[PDB]
Amino acid sequence: SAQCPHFKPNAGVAAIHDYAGWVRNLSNEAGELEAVVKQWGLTWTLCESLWGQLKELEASLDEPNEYVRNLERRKAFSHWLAHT
Amino acid sequence: IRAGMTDEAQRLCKRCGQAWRAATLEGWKLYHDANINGGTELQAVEGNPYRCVWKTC
Repeated sequence: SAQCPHFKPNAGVAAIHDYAGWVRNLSNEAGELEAVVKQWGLTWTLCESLWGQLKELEASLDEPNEYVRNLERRKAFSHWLAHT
Repeated sequence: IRAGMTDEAQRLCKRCGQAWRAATLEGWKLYHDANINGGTELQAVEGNPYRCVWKTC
């Protein structure tokens, strides 16, 4: 709209799955690359567990009940903690 | 237990100081979560979800 164009992230939809998908490709050759890949992996998988806030094999196939939504986040974060 | 008085057996275990054994007699309780079908009030989960492991032990 102006002679100085403006970027803005596509409003926040899929970046967690782009980042988690990207590190799930770097894992194919991460066996020998060491810089801060585990530090960034811990942070971005924590962000997925917390404000994931993404697909969970239809976490709800039908309708969400906040008790179920929060128990299912405790399952996902418990699986993260076990994997860490 | 042979008299169907499994609750009296658990009370006896607790009174004799063997509350751990009383807990081993509860592992046969059928798993039920009344909240799975979307009730208006949250009900407490019943039974043992690890029954198969308990039964194998």
